[PDB]
Amino acid sequence: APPAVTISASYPGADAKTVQDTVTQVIEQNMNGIDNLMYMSSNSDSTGTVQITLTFESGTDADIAQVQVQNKLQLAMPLLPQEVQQQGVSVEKSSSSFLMVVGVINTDGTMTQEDISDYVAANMKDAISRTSGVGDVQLFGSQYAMRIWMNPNELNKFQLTPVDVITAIKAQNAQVAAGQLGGTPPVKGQQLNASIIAQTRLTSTEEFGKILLKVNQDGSRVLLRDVAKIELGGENYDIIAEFNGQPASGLGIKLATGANALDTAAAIRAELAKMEPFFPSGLKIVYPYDTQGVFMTMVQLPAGATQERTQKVLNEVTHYYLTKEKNNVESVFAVNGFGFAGRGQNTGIAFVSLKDWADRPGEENKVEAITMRATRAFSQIKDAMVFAFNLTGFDFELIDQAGLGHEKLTQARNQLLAEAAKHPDMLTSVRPNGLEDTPQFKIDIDQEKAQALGVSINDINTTLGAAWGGSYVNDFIDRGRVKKVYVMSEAKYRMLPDDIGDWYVRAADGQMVPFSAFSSSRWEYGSPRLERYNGLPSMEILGQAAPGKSTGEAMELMEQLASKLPTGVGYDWTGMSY
Amino acid sequence: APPAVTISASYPGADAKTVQDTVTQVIEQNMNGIDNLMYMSSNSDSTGTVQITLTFESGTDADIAQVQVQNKLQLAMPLLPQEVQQQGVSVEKSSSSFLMVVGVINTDGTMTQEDISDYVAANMKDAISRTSGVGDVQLFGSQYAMRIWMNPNELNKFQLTPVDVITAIKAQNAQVAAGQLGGTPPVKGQQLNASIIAQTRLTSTEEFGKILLKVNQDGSRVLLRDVAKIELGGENYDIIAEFNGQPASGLGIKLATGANALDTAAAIRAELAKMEPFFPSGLKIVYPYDTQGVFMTMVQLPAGATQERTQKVLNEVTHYYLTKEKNNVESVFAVNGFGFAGRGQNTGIAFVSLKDWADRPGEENKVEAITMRATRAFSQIKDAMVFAFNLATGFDFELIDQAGLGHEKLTQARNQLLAEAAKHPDMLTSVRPNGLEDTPQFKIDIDQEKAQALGVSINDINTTLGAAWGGSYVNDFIDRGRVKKVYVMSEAKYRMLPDDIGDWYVRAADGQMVPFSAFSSSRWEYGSPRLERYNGLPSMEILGQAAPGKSTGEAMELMEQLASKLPTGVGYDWTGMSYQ
Amino acid sequence: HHHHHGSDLGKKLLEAARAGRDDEVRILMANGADVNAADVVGWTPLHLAAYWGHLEIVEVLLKNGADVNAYDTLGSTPLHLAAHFGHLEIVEVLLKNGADVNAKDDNGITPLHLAANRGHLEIVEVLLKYGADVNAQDKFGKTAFDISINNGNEDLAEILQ
Repeated sequence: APPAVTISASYPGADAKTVQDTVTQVIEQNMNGIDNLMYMSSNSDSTGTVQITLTFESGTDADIAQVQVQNKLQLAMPLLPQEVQQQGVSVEKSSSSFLMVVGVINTDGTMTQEDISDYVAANMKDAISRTSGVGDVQLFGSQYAMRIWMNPNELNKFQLTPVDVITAIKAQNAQVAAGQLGGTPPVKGQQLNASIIAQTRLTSTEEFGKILLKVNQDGSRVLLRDVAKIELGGENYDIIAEFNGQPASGLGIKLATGANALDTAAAIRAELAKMEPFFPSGLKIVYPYDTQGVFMTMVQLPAGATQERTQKVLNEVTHYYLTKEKNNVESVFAVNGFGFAGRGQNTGIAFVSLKDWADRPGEENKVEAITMRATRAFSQIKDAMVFAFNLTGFDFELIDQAGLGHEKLTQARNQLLAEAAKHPDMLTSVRPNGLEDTPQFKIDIDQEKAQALGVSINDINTTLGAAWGGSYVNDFIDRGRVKKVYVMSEAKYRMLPDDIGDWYVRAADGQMVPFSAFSSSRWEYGSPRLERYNGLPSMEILGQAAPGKSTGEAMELMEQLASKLPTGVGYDWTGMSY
Repeated sequence: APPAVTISASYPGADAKTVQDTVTQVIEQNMNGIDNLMYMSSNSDSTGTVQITLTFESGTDADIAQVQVQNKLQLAMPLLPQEVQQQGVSVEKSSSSFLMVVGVINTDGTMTQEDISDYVAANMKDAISRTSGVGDVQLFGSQYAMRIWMNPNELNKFQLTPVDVITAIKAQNAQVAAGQLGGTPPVKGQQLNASIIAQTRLTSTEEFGKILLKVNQDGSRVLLRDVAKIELGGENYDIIAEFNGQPASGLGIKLATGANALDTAAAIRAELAKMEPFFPSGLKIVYPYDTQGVFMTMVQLPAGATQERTQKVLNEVTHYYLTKEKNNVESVFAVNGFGFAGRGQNTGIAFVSLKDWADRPGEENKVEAITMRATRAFSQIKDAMVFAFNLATGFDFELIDQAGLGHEKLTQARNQLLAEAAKHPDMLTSVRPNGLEDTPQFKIDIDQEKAQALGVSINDINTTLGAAWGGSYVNDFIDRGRVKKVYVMSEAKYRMLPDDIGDWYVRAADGQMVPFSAFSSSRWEYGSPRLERYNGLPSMEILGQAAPGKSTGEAMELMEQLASKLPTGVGYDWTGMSYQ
Repeated sequence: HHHHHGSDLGKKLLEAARAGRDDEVRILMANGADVNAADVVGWTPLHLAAYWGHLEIVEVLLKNGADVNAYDTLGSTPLHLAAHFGHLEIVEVLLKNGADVNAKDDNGITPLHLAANRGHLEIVEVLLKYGADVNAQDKFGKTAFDISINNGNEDLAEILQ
């Protein structure tokens, strides 16, 4: 297979364009001078995530490819936003499919899904990630951070903002290098040498809750807990898993390019065996997907679908396997928020493990027939693509060659898809691989009104972003382990458009100014996932030859339709069609 | 030749010494514990550029060499100025000479040189630079940036400075992560989920123009277009090219160490064939130098020479090939501002392409006789080294400051050696420095005591000076879908003469506008526009040849004798062709 | 004018109007689809057609009783969208069918403000032709003329006088 190296980065609270124009384009522009690169593709998403895939000529040494990529990325790192740099950028040389899933459940229902995920993140994932052959490890859930859930009513009552909160956290959750008594070079006759210990990271919600934000003129104290709820909770809330319908987390493990499948899996089990004796009570490992006695089901809903609606679809999938197929299926491990493609609120995946072969006699109880029957049962689910598969027609990129921009490229894409649909004798299921534009809330900050009021634009933008998007402030120590601190609005003050107006910013003169005084807003459409191909804006189109036609005939026709598109729109073949 | 890794960096508005002392030295101090390294050299230039070259033993694996240099570089990266890190430090493993040049012209005359260079940078370069076997790609021109050309009279009129301009650009040309309505974790039952879109990068001169710098007490607005001209314009203006005397840009392409020339050249042409159908009208590729049928002409004037003077010499060169040699010469692609030396305002190069073998019968019309005749015709051009050659028993000598003597003493020692070597025509021909002479520089002293008494901050002084007279990369914007840079700088006419210094005002803490003349003094002095280092010490490279039928070994033996009489603390070494 | 959100033919109509599927719009209307079904942001099929430039769908919807002055959840109308996005023919059809030329959204912004800001001069002329209040002020006190000065659009300033 051509080896591929993946760069991943994140920007908390960023929309797709923001990610693309501050991160993705910057990396791409700097991926020069790397040997044997066949092509590069990227997605920039409204989850705040970018993935850049660099695919190398067959025969390329994946180690050299990875090192060359990492080194260019290193020279580009100072060009990226500080918020992106501080999340950690990763570079992996991995297969894109899973080798295995390590599930973790709590048999005594002592621990919620969130607890279990933190336990895995904080106690298991690093040692697995260091096991030789392990290319990529996905946590099905999130590590805890310290979560400061801000209340805008209480902030405004005390004439405070998220900026004051972030400032206080950085000042009061600090790890200070303070020197030594009797330090070198010392005076003659010194008797005592001892470290000076000053501020140290906080370790608990109790300690965060008593951060001192201010002292009122009257002498009363405003503590962080007087304007926020303080709790441990995920760095993010996007991925939730279940094992046979019960709360779970786990690790999805991808094989390092060129490593040995069987050796790596055994190294993994051996590492798990070291951890088990120290689990808290109730906690237990399950094995829901070991790579013909397994398969996957993909769930892909339209952009716009929420966590609740993806979950309803996954509940249908899971139910089918635990009822209609309960004689063949041993388990289902289902993940809401991550799928084939990676991360989104509109996607899911179910890993299905079958009973022993010898106990599924009959060709109707073998994987091929089970997957076919499942796809057929799920083919009627509304506004979802749901199918079961183990783990070919064409792979086309439409390309913006002339700075046309997203809206025009979408119109060209639609023109091509309409033309393709008039040739059903030659092309079947010609479709975009990506996502459709969805409504977004465009808010305009009035620079004039802000200046007239003495309200700083940086205080406005921090207030907006930190409250509605979240902001990674600094690190703390949870039960001995370095983890993140995040500030964000408590959920109920960031749900609806009118909530924008309840957030106040402090002017230079000390007055509190509501957001409504200096902003206006409207609905518009934009992209939840912007694609690029060899550094240019792109839209991936999949399809296949119609029955009784060669792939090459299907491709020749696509090329002909492509030659009639608006000026500045090109194309290229990738993946299986390269 | 042995494999070379090159580190390049850039510091806009920096003089040679600033580059050397804040970038070059800091990097060089980490270049040890690298396997198979023979030697290291560097140039730090008053173009704000550094290039360090690390040369490895024959047979060194260039991938490993590049990795090891880079790994040492990473130690210096956080110590480098932010202005340098943000330009993108490069580490390349290329041949030092060009494989080919791709030229670009517009046959309708509907694009300027500047427009063409932007098109090439924005639509063509990156794909070529990612092509396997491409070691280094040199743009002959500059990508557009958004240029804010400030007017100091208008700034002072509104009590503003370049610091206020830069601040406002950062605030109002911004790309804001603003979260979501109804995002996770939601109130359960939430149906609405939408990204919040707040400020986004500006895309046009119109949008930059309306940046709001301040609201007067009377309610009137000062916009950025009230204090600056706003246009698209090069990141820099130092490299200008022509093709048969018409406006052009291009890419000079060097081969990655050990890559196949035929295969790489073909992959370049396949990439260019993908681009061609999307060209705007009139745009066309030409091929002015394919590596014989070609040669180059180096043009090197003395330091101090302006763009206009280098252009005159380049015109004489181009004029010669298009008139005297018109039956042999198919094309000339001339570049003002870039030469064998690298980038500089006193340097240029011409790439010449000959007509087919079969339309030049006679030994007098073959490359060697053509270059010989050209070199002869150019030999009498005054104050310029101009020669023509395609692509031996010279020597390559490094005079080294081994005792902290400093630049001025090193130059005195160099001159001493050169004078001595001149009195030996019987063994030594044409002993000369490879570098540049010192030139006048404007030394300005900021009076700290006056600055403090007036309440004018040192950072505001330094930003006003540097941004106005040097240019400052503020942040990025999006031009027709592509991330590009934004620069602030004085409009040309306010940064041309010494007296202009005093028309720039800085705002004090109490709101008073203070001219630069209140807290500064200046004088003329000399300094170097190009500081050289060899194995991490200050150096001056000296070239020459063995006299007719003397061995290079005998010539070198003489230079070693002459070198042993120089002042204490001056040493030497052999590099390049002389190293083995 | 704030139409409530939710149904199966309604949802198909919202999607068809958005994608420009003229035939399907026609079929759905004949099968009783609510012409003023709204999505979660208050957009009706007329909003969608106007935003995305689908003239014939705009005509079909109005002929079947679409609320020409439908408000989204921030007070914006189909005329706002068509004026903002440069859809001249749509602007004419809407105004011809009783669109409120001076409708203000929640920010006090009117269709003339939007057309002015994007420099869509023929739209500006048509809106003024239909009675648009040339002196209408948004929440910040700004008129179309103030917009033309801030943007430096001399042609627009000319039209406004």
